Amino acid sequence: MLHPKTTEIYFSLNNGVRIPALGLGTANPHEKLAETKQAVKAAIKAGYRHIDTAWAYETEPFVGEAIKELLEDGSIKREDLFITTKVWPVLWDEVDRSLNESLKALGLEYVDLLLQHWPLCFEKIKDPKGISGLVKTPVDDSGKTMYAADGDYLETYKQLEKIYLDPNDHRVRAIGVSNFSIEYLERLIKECRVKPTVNQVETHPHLPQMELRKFCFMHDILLTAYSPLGSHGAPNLKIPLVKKLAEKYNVTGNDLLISYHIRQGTIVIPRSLNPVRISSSIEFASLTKDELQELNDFGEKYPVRFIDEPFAAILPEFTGNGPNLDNL
Amino acid sequence: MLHPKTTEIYFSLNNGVRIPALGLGTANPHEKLAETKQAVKAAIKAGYRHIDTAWAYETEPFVGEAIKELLEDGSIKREDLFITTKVWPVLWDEVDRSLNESLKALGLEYVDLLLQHWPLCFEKIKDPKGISGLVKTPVDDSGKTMYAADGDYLETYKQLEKIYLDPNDHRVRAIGVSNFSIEYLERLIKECRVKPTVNQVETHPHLPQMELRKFCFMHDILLTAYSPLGSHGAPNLKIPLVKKLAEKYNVTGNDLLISYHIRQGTIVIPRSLNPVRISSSIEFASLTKDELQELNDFGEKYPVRFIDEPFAAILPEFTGNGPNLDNL
Ligand SMILES: NC(=O)C1=CN([C@@H]2O[C@H](COP(=O)(O)OP(=O)(O)OC[C@H]3O[C@@H](n4cnc5c(N)ncnc54)[C@H](OP(=O)(O)O)[C@@H]3O)[C@@H](O)[C@H]2O)C=CC1
Ligand SMILES: NC(=O)C1=CN([C@@H]2O[C@H](COP(=O)(O)OP(=O)(O)OC[C@H]3O[C@@H](n4cnc5c(N)ncnc54)[C@H](OP(=O)(O)O)[C@@H]3O)[C@@H](O)[C@H]2O)C=CC1
Repeated sequence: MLHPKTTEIYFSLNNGVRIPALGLGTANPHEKLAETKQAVKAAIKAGYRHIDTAWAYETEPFVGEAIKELLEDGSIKREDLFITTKVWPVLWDEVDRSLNESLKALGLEYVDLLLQHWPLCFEKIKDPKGISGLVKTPVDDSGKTMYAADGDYLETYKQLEKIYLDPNDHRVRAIGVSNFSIEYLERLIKECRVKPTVNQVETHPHLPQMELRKFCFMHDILLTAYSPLGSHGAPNLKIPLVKKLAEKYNVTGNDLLISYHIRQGTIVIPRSLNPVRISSSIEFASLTKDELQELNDFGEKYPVRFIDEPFAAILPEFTGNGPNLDNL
Repeated sequence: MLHPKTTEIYFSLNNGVRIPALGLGTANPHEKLAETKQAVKAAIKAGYRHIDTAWAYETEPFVGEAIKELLEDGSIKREDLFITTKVWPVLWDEVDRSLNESLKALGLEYVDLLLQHWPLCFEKIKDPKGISGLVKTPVDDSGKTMYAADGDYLETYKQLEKIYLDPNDHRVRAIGVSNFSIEYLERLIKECRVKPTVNQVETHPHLPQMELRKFCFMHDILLTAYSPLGSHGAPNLKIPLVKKLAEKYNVTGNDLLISYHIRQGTIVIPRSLNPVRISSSIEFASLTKDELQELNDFGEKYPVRFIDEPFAAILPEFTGNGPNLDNL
């Protein structure tokens, strides 16, 4: 049939390393953490060569088990895959520890990309039933987030740079950030040495993020789009214009919402636990400038930020109140 | 601006190795062999990751020198590149020798793809001014091509398999063929062991080669399209519908004649010595099923086979009479 599939497209990071434009997202519900394994296996067999995970997801062990099985049966080699993981704000000042923990969970010797997950620092609160004996997102009795006082979010990135630049340390192939604003990127660029290869952020037709895209392009940073379907229940499939363009280019809604990013040179990581959904939705709809313009217009007009949890409220672009339901 | 660029697309061979869909062709005029070096350097800086060459082109040393310079100044690593070369019919029964000669000329330890250039065997005629002391295409006093009588073209492919399957031999990563008909591929599949990863053939809107495409797809072989612009003088840019579709998708004629193949899952290797032409023509026109249909209609209606030299005449698909000028 017709090519490229979205599994066949590769963008270049600013250190010359290639990344598959399309990745599998694995921030799956706590109730279904084990189902990640089959989703990853299904993704790779359908041609995905990029898996996105994180220390905070609790899915690393299941991504690792899927990879181990495909390695062992000869379906894939390690060098064929691109694995991304992230350092959570609770370990903002212990990056070495986070990476080693992620490596142990994944059953891997290296990751391709290591991200600072948030420009945030959390206090370390003990919980034996938490991740690595720690509360994920600590709050006090009032219900507000416990940030590390005198914690600098840029300390995380500095620790990333050290590991990335150590010539006898082979644990990462690239570093980056997630949920950084233009202002935070500017501070990083001023104060740090290594240009982040990616800034991973929420974006899609309901949040086109034009300014950030422009900025990152100007400064040699690729966007990775998270929650491209709008997270729980994939509300972005129910946008009329999406349904319309999907129809024209003979693709599924998932395909179109994937292609919206890849067309603009944005890496994209839709999440699914559904093997047949993962497998089918690998078609490319090569949107016109004008069609992109329409899609972007829509998001300007009806902005919805689905990922805006309370812990993020202290950051300029975030409210902590979650999505504006009215714009749906 | 818009993605993918044709430099960003990768297809998968039947042994799991990825190949960039777009390659630089290097069958340059004997008068301009040296200019290949700058063309390869320009291709790679523009993002090409695939170079196509051959023992018979006399351009291997210049491809090698280009690569060596980009390796030395740190613009590329060897593992980033895909290099194809071929065994010419004069060495049909000396593949080890041809490979080693190619490796020496290229200044390389391995190639990614090694192809049988033609389903043909030539007599070895000495000429000190020829390639490796031999006449490239021997013709007798009557002007007839000197084929090795009692030479079986499939001996060449058998010698390819031996090297490809030797586990202590790392000189190749894939083997294939070029200029094979369906009948020849069928005989190969019946009598051999390794399925060719590619069959490299002339194809483009003036020679759609629908039947071969269908066959290779059914049998797990990718097509690589050679002479996609119609060879000397790039006559294929002058086709009206090609000029029309280029206009619509806002790309150049080269882009469109490139996109024609990539869209159908065909690897393509346009040749140029022009640095600005190579650099600009990396856009993708994602042709509709219908537009493909139109282009294919045109070639079925107006077949022109531009590569059809006398030596090829004994092969049932070829005439030896060169292109039918009438169909232009
Ligand atoms: N850097 C960061 O701070 C963040 C990063 N991310 C990353 O990005 C990834 C993607 O984002 P995510 O937040 O998961 O949300 P997505 O936009 O990818 O949406 C995922 C949901 O859509 C559903 N869905 C998919 N296809 C369909 C369909 N055809 N019909 C109906 N429902 C469908 C899926 O359910 P189903 O399984 O049944 O198909 C899934 O629950 C994450 O997994 C994570 O890796 C996410 C959030 C924050
Ligand atoms: N397997 C086999 O038996 C064969 C394989 N091949 C392979 O395929 C490659 C490509 O095929 P090839 O035969 O070279 O022919 P092509 O179809 O690629 O055409 C090449 C010619 O087109 C010209 N050209 C490119 N762009 C333009 C333009 N915009 N305007 C005008 N002219 C243009 C080039 O000149 P310029 O440099 O000035 O731009 C060049 O002379 C070969 O180099 C070789 O690697 C080729 C023949 C046989």
